[PDB]
Amino acid sequence: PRTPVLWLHGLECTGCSESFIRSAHPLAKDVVLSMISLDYDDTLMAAAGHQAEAILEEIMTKYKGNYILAVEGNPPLNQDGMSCIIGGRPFIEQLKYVAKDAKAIISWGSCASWGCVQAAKPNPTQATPVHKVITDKPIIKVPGCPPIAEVMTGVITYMLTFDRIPELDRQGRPKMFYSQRIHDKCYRRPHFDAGQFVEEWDDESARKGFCLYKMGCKGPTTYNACSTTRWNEGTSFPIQSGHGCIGCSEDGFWDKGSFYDRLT
Amino acid sequence: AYATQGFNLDDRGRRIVVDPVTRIEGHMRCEVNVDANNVIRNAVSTGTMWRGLEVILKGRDPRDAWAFVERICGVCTGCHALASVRAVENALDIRIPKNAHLIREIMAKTLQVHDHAVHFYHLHALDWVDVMSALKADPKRTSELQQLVSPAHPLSSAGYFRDIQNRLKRFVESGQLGPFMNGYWGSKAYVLPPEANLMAVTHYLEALDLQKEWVKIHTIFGGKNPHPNYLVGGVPCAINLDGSAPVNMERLSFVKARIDEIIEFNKNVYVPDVLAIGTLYKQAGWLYGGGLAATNVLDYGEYPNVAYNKSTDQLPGGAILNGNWDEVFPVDPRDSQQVQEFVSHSWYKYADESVGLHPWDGVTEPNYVLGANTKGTRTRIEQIDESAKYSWIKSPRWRGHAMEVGPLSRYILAYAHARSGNKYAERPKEQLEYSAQMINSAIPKALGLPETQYTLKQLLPSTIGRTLARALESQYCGEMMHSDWHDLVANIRAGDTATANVDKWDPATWPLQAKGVGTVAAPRGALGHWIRIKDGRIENYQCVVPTTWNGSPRDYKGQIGAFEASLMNTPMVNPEQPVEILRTLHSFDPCLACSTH
Ligand code: SF4
Ligand code: F3S
Ligand SMILES: [Cl-]
Ligand SMILES: [Cl-]
Ligand SMILES: [Cl-]
Ligand SMILES: [Mg+2]
Repeated sequence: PRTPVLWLHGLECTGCSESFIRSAHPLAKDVVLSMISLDYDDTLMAAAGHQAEAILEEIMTKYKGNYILAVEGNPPLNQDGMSCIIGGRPFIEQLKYVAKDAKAIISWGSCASWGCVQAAKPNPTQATPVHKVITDKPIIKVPGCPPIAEVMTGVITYMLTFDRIPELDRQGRPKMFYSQRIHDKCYRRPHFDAGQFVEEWDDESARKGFCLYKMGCKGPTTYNACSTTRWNEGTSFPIQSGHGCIGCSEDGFWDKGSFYDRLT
Repeated sequence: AYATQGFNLDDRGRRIVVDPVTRIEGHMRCEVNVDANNVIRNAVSTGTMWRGLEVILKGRDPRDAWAFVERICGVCTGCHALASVRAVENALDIRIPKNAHLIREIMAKTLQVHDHAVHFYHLHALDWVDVMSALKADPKRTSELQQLVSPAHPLSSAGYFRDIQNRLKRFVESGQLGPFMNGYWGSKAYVLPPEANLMAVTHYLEALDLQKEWVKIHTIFGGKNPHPNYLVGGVPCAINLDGSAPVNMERLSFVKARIDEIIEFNKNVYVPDVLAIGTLYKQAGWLYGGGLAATNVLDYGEYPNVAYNKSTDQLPGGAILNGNWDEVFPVDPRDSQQVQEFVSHSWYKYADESVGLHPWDGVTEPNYVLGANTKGTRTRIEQIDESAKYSWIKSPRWRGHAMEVGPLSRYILAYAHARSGNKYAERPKEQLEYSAQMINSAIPKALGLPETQYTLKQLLPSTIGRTLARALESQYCGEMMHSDWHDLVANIRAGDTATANVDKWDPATWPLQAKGVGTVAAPRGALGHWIRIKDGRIENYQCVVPTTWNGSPRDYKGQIGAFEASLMNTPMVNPEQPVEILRTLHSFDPCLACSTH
């Protein structure tokens, strides 16, 4: 008996779903076929419309208090909630309905965790993170835009193995993935420590992989596994490929000034 | 009832609602009316989301814009970043160095392949493939089919197919069907034999594992996928062969290896599957879904062999009207009389809603209001009123004409260009003629079916044709970036290692007022970003996105967009099972987050 996952989509870009299917260890194929029962997910599900809607009630009844609700994106509070319409009704109604009998709630990515891009000023839809709407359930935040593939599947793997939510920090993030700042283990840290910085794109310093702090790197204030776990089966991460961290796993990163403005 | 663009709209028949439309990106509602014989006589496309990126961008730094608009969509990840840096570079008269151009082209073509292949297998295939029928397939006959469909594909043994089938069997036998739950399996709308279903489902699983490899090209040059990093003035992935740097020769060799794998996948798995499935559905007579493709198609044109020289576009663009493939009109994204967006039937407001606005003059003020003939309430819609405002998608038109955009449009345009002497369109022409011969003659002969004599003019404007064009485009993009890689390495070894032009990085060097446009042939069609800069800040930023074109609601004149036109004149086997609706809508690869932004 595989644990049912009901994966809802609010206001989002679907980058979190895309990241999830990049996982190499475990393969998303193996997650879907052998680990969970992915019973609702707009991106991949066969059923549409009325047939899709009927799945929710069926799983919620049969697996009451024993399914995981995964939320990608977030609910808008402006436009009477109808800036995100599902089945002719506000997404917020679907969210609240499915949340009520969930064993656990995963807020995938910065959208569900904090608001992400749509919640940046002036937030025309009043997009609101899941934990501000669902206030009576345990929620795990898995921030990042999107989070690393293996972080997402790593959360699922822990939850299925132990039937527990992993240990969380004060912001609700799993300590197993978000205890380190990018800057802690960044391979460019020796350059930072030696005062060796890029000043302009493609200068001699950039060609020698010098630290990107003066180009706006937010690694010193951003908690994620990018410098160690890295991206796409450890191929690279933003800093290795030459762009500073933009702080994409941190609450409100879009409104902390230009990405190219250095920390003070 | 009224007639428009040769379609006889009639809303007096039985009303059918599909909400949510699944196996798309984002949120869509579709309503249709069917006649006494279950033929669609009316179709209504409703974009059911909005976030307001255009509003959010106001007052921000143009150099940061790419990252904001990249998050319009994580499926077509990076194409908005490309449009944005191009728009800013255009506004500020920045010419990027050759390596930055080639790296962007490689990234763009990587996205094309990944997006197209994942779309076909993981979003589209279940409209053509009955997974329950695959469970009844004979592994030996499946093996034999595989060798006829694609001789070169090495994963063909009877035992391999038996193993896959057995895993699917155990999965289904558990009673936890997951993504196959409540499917439309067994519908007469499914026509493939069991062996073709098993072959396709096997490739679905193969593609799921392989797609993660292709995007490692993005990871090398852009740090991560989804959402790789871009840069105004070039690319951040500085080059050093003898150094520590983001790009050295080993990293470039890695990219080449991924490109070569891509070429094999397209040639051995993806193109042959679409040709085979296309042939079988053609044999069943399912040539519905042409919509506007039979008349009006548009693309801005893309992939110039020589940077900044549009005459060398390898997917040459323009506009075709009235199904006249002998006259391609040039399209100018700067001309205020060409690309315009109406909101007459959209949840926005203009000063004057009888006119369309060019995106440099675009306006995005939300206006969620329902017509008086709506069934239900503002927060509980039963039947949307398409006589009023019914979508978060604006209505783009070209000189007032409703156009289809996408791979199919680009392939029709390529064919037209090649007929008129354009040698840059030679490869797409070759692909199309090859495909027609395979679909009409070679595959039927191989499978013991009668041969047909469809011309490209007859075959391409259809849901099959639209699906075919996407596969062919993936193949062509893989071939092109293989050449781009060679050009990149050659340029570097010649002594040019530059990756960024920083002459105008500092806002103090900018004109105090400026405007720019960046266009991209994104996976789903014609993408444009139009920017106005004032005193170093974003004054206006307007996006017109491919699904905005295709999924648009009706304009001031009541003309229908590509989605609505494509559903017209289509029989449904069972009006309560949206199999045909999904099959045709999915052939456009709808991205609703893109459409609305
Ligand atoms: S590149 Fe960024 S994370 Fe790495 S050492 Fe420099 S400031 Fe720290
Ligand atoms: S931008 Fe995001 S992906 Fe990692 S390196 Fe910074 S947290
Ligand atoms: Cl955020
Ligand atoms: Cl760099
Ligand atoms: Cl470019
Ligand atoms: Mg727009």
